[PDB]
Amino acid sequence: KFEGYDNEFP
Amino acid sequence: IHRTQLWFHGRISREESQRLIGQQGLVDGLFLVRESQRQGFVLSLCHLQKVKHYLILPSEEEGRLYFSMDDGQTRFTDLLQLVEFHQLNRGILPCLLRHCCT
Amino acid sequence: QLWFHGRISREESQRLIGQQGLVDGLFLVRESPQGFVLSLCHLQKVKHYLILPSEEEGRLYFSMDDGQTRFTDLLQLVEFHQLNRGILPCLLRHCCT
Repeated sequence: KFEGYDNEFP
Repeated sequence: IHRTQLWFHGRISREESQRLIGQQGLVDGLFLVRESQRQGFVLSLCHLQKVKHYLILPSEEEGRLYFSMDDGQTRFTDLLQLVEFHQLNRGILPCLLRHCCT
Repeated sequence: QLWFHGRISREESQRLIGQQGLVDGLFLVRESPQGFVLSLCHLQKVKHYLILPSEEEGRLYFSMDDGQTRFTDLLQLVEFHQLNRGILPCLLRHCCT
């Protein structure tokens, strides 16, 4: 995750 | 490069991006790209009447610079390639980019 | 597009890629009736990947994995696979003209 963003990847 | 595309909005805040998407009707797939305020970019996308934000960061591999939303696992030479790829392929997104927020 | 070779057979492509030295990453694109073939050299061996068109929700696309990864045209497929391996054993590094 990128904290504060919605990115969701391994 | 990306400054010639109407979906690019430059240095606008997060709250401004949600207001713009609200202005255009909160349709699923409505999206825009904006510059980070603190060389990164943020893709703002509407899905199920909610506005999510996806960080885009640059890196360089042996002289060539690329952009990625998953820390290098999926790479793009520029933002246009990132955008059109995600009009056909979901990738890490919950929906396709279907409508431009001008 | 200099990487595209039109109606060239499977054997002719290997001779051309061979003539240019079997370099790692050397590739070309050729027609297979509505399909295309990406010919790519890796470890001095030439592999061939079928590219097929499909149509969903009105839009036509190309794919090498039956819909898992889609492209509007062959140029987009080529540019994507110059930075991401995908199903390929190496990146597209050098064009066969």
